[PDB]
Amino acid sequence: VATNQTGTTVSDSASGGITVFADDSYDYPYVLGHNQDTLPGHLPGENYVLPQYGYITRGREIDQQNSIVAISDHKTELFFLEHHDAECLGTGDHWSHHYEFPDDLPWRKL
Amino acid sequence: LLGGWGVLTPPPMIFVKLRSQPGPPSPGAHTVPQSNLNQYAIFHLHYSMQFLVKRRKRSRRHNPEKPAPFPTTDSGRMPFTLANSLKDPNTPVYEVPSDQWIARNYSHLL
Repeated sequence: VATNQTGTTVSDSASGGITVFADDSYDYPYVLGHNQDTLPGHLPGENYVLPQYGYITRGREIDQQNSIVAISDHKTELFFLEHHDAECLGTGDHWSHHYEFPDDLPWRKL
Repeated sequence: LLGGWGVLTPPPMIFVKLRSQPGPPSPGAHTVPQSNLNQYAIFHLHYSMQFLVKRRKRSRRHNPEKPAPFPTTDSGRMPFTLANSLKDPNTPVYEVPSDQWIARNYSHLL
């Protein structure tokens, strides 16, 4: 996206890339499955803009006054996903991740 | 609720007793058995226990993680050590922490 006084002109970047990886080790806060609205729209043709990733962490939570604040002198975690093995992708690259649920799952009656 | 591991078949209770040595037998005269010879046994008790353990898989995080608090003694001296004198010269006072040491040391994502 090149912003100009002329206007915004989008143009392919042959040099761009994306960096994708999956947690098979569950080593980052697992944010899926809390029913937060990030999903593909029901309509194909409704573009799906991927949700940003964030995670809650707790400190020491003290009641100082009517308002409670977390001073964060403990139990505060900082996850740089930058530091982890990921796969640089670019125009013309295919990345797929296959996954299989446990066999132990119960049959949910319909 | 109160402790480590409930077990169906626990470590057997190991029952020990002095082999009783009775006193001189009376010629069926006063019909009161002499008390057993007073005696006591002293012995080494070897007790070894093996624990299965797993090395910690550290949460992959960028923060140094504050360790579990090191024990504190009411006395202020180092815990689990022999202190020379507490208002005596006679015997050293072994010092245990003010509060129970808890085996919980480092966070892990739940």
